[PDB]
Amino acid sequence: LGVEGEGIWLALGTIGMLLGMLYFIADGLDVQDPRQKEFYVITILIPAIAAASYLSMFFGFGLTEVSLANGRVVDVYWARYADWLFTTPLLLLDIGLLAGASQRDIGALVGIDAFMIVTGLVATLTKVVVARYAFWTISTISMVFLLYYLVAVFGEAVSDADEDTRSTFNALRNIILVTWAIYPVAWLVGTEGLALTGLYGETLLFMVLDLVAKVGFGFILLRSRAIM
Amino acid sequence: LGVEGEGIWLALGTIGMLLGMLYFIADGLDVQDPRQKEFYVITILIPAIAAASYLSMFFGFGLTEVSLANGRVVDVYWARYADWLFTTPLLLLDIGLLAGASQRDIGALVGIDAFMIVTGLVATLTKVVVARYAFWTISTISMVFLLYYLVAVFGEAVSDADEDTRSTFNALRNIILVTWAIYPVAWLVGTEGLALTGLYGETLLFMVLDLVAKVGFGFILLRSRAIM
Amino acid sequence: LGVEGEGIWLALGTIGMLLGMLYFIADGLDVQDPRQKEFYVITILIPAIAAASYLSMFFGFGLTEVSLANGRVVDVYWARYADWLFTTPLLLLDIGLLAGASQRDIGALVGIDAFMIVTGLVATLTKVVVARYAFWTISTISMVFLLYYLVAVFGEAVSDADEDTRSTFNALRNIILVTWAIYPVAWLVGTEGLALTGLYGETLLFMVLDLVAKVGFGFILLRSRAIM
Ligand SMILES: CCCCCCCC/C=C\CCCCCCCC(=O)OC[C@@H](O)CO
Ligand SMILES: CCCCCCCC/C=C\CCCCCCCC(=O)OC[C@@H](O)CO
Ligand SMILES: CCCCCCCC/C=C\CCCCCCCC(=O)OC[C@@H](O)CO
Ligand SMILES: CCCCCCCC/C=C\CCCCCCCC(=O)OC[C@H](O)CO
Ligand SMILES: CCCCCCCC/C=C\CCCCCCCC(=O)OC[C@H](O)CO
Ligand SMILES: CCCCCCCC/C=C\CCCCCCCC(=O)OC[C@H](O)CO
Ligand SMILES: CCCCCCCC/C=C\CCCCCCCC(=O)OC[C@H](O)CO
Ligand SMILES: CCCCCCCC/C=C\CCCCCCCC(=O)OC[C@H](O)CO
Ligand SMILES: CCCCCCCC/C=C\CCCCCCCC(=O)OC[C@H](O)CO
Ligand SMILES: *C/C=C(C)/C=C/C=C(C)/C=C/C1=C(C)CCCC1(C)C
Ligand SMILES: *C/C=C(C)/C=C/C=C(C)/C=C/C1=C(C)CCCC1(C)C
Ligand SMILES: *C/C=C(C)/C=C/C=C(C)/C=C/C1=C(C)CCCC1(C)C
Repeated sequence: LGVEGEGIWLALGTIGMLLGMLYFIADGLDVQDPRQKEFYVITILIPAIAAASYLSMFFGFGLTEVSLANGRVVDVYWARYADWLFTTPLLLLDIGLLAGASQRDIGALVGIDAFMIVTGLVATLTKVVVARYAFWTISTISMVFLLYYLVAVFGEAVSDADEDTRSTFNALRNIILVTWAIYPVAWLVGTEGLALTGLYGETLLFMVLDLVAKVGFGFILLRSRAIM
Repeated sequence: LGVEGEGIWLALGTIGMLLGMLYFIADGLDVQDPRQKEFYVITILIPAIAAASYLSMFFGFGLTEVSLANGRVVDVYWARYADWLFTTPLLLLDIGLLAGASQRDIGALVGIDAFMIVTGLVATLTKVVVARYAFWTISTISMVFLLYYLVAVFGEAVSDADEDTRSTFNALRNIILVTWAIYPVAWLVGTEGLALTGLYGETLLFMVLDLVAKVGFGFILLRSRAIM
Repeated sequence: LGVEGEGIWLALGTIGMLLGMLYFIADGLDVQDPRQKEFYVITILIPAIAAASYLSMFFGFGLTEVSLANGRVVDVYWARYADWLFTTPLLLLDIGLLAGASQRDIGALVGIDAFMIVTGLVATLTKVVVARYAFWTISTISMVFLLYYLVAVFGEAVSDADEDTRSTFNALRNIILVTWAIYPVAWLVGTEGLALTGLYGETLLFMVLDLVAKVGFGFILLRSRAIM
């Protein structure tokens, strides 16, 4: 249900995340390697958070209307940003730990990533049209260089790891590059920006992206000898 | 004194936390070993935070009305969640340091704890009746993990410590086990859930639990020779 | 431009922060020593955050009305507190890293700093007049501790460092001591407190303080031989 029938995607996202979280738990039962276990904890928590936020959005909790100075009324599922505020740093930690990056470097990218999500939230909530696009631009600039440092910095951290770890890192990095880069596009073309698609199309697109960025990513990470 | 007299518990809550804080400050005046001091810092901050939360609640800040879809109007003190979001990980850090658990395992427990509290916040704030109980169930499920992992994982980390540390950990763990487990019962029987009792009684329940879970917990910890 | 023309300071503050972060970036293009690089990252993020917050206030997001219990209405720029909740701990990390303070010492100061900002936010948002001043007092007391522990505990940690590190620390410490201590005065005299001045003058004062506490501080830190 929802405002425009977009609830079907909120329900399926809820289910997709829960099934991924559950697979990950059953797959991690017979691991007691402390470092391997850490990868399971992180990678289970991520779709747990998302499942919870997707369910709250299904029930209408993360949903607010914003009347823009435009007169337009935007149906904002703000609970997304609550989800992303924690899971995108957890995702960055996950791949940082695989790459063997330093704590300096991981914290640097999480700080960058947080700035990306919070300026995206301001873009999403502010009523001043120019500010919405001003902050979407601010946020997209931070994403571009987050992705650059992810490639340049974590890439060089892993450059001295074994070949299985570098290859798992390359796959995970690639999932992030293609999948995360589309989020600002969905915001732009969905109802919070140019409104090229409705709340239904926009919610479907974030569902596909979230499921790939979390369950797809987690599956590839947890199935890789690199973490053993 | 509040909406339905509960101000008395908020006031006495304030005073007990503040007195607990002041005691802990007084008792750690000439502590200089870094590790012992760490315990004092954590264990002083915990009632500092709760005291501030109770005071804000006493004054009516952090009180909200929530109109449920069934027409019931619930007087929700949401400031508790602000408190718990920070004191419950600090409590977990406090006993994890005692147990000598890895920062992996404390972060793991802190992650489940945060999930517990925020899903509790959603259950308390959402208007949809079924969603309230849905998120109460996800949060209680997370609390069962947390406690299992508290007992299982911190217990094994404290198994190689001296005997005063093991016994101090056992005491503290039992305080968490008993008192923490009653919070979901409190929510369920109080005005946010089945309304078996009213906000006055529900507030009394939480005050008692907070004071045990923080001042009494902190008393047992700081008084122990295991912290030297 | 804003409520009372104070928007001029929000724009100049925006541009001032932006230009400080651009200077810092330009300054650190060829830094590759990790410790040196960490100082740059933190000290770039700080004005980046202040710039985004100032911009959002300029566009009126994070502006809100708070109507007190006595009928007075306060134009509350609450986005300040979102800015301060993150940049004041980063500033503490910066100088605590400079001072070679332990992670225990830094976390302690950051915990006190976080309490200072949140009780400041309560003071600013609460409607009960007595409460605003009670939480301003609470917040200011925490600041006195913070500044004291900064002087004592970071000063003690830097006491073993070389001549340029101590000297750089002293200058940074003194910037913190004089500039930070003026914020509660600004709150007290501005529209949040006694309203001796209005939002215009209040916003000018916070602008000057932020720029000195962030760009000025950043300049002194990043130009110092100590971080080499
Ligand atoms: C009105 C909204 C304005 C924007 C608010 C944005 C707030 C979020 C921004 C940043 C929060 C994340 C801070 C992240 C802080 C990272 C600091 C760091 O790099 O430390 C390295 C050391 O730990 C190594 O030992
Ligand atoms: C009735 C008022 C209730 C709220 C105020 C009471 C709670 C806060 C009291 C004072 C504000 C400062 C809190 C500061 C809490 C941080 C812990 C600390 O400073 O420890 C430093 C040393 O003592 C360690 O040995
Ligand atoms: C005009 C108001 C908005 C001002 C900010 C807009 C653009 C902010 C840009 C980035 C914000 C993210 C936090 C900045 C985080 C920088 C981390 C870093 O490693 O920096 C390296 C660079 O100096 C390149 O070598
Ligand atoms: C913005 C709020 C985010 C909330 C969501 C949590 C995000 C936590 C992720 C990284 C924290 C940085 C510390 C991560 C610790 C990883 C351990 C590690 O990286 O170990 C190698 C290092 O050399 C050992 O010091
Ligand atoms: C709403 C109120 C929020 C309040 C903020 C909540 C989050 C606190 C964050 C970090 C503190 C971590 C605990 C400190 C760990 C190190 C303590 C320490 O060891 O301090 C030793 C020093 O010598 C003497 O202070
Ligand atoms: C993200 C949801 C909000 C969470 C808000 C938390 C506020 C700070 C309180 C506890 C964090 C403790 C630090 C994280 C875990 C590290 C534990 C640690 O410091 O371990 C030290 C030990 O010496 C290693 O051997
Ligand atoms: C939309 C409203 C509903 C949203 C509900 C969810 C909100 C966030 C829940 C929990 C935060 C998780 C914070 C995780 C902090 C880091 C934990 C961690 O890093 O754990 C692994 C460790 O590194 C090695 O074992
Ligand atoms: C009012 C009741 C509300 C519901 C709350 C119910 C209690 C919480 C549930 C599970 C935690 C207890 C887990 C017990 C099993 C852990 C012990 C164990 O199996 O292993 C111990 C380990 O070996 C030692 O180091
Ligand atoms: C309600 C708010 C709750 C509190 C929110 C605070 C947010 C702080 C954000 C960034 C600063 C993170 C500072 C982390 C400091 C860790 C200590 C450390 O890194 O120590 C290094 C060690 O000494 C080797 O040099
Ligand atoms: C699990 C969730 C993930 C991986 C979400 C990532 C989200 C983003 C990369 C969002 C980016 C955005 C911007 C860069 C522009 C402003 C709009 C956002 C927040 C959608
Ligand atoms: C100092 C405060 C403490 C120790 C509070 C801990 C609180 C909880 C364990 C609360 C848990 C809850 C549930 C498990 C179900 C959802 C309702 C809550 C948030 C009360
Ligand atoms: C870069 C931002 C800085 C340096 C902000 C500093 C802010 C403070 C030191 C805040 C002080 C306050 C109190 C101590 C009293 C209550 C009002 C506050 C929050 C302004």
